Amino acid sequence: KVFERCELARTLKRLGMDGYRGISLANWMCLAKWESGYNTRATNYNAGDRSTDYGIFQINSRYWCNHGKTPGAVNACHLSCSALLQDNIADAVACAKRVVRDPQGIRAWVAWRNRCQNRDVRQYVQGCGV
Repeated sequence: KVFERCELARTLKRLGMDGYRGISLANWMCLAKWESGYNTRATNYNAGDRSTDYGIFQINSRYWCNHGKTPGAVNACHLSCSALLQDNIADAVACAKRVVRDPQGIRAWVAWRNRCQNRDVRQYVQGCGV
């Protein structure tokens, strides 16, 4: 499912993302836009990750979710990679919260460092009333 901008902002605010680990809602919105264009069904082979990235947040199956019942999956989020491709993003938010809790924080996403860090994230929550 592809979220309209303000729709997503409200959902993430409802899910406790604004200010989480000190990351404002604007930053999460900027991340989601460049990683997936707000589409829950997005998937890409990430050269950097040497694995496939799943959904709205482009979370990897290398460390965070188990893709295809692999007995040997790290599965830090203890979720099937498919759950991160759903229309209800509660699971994807729970898992992204987990990713930012590790030593790299928001920088764990190269796209954030590349398209959002030290820039105008304000426009993404614009007019949303969030």
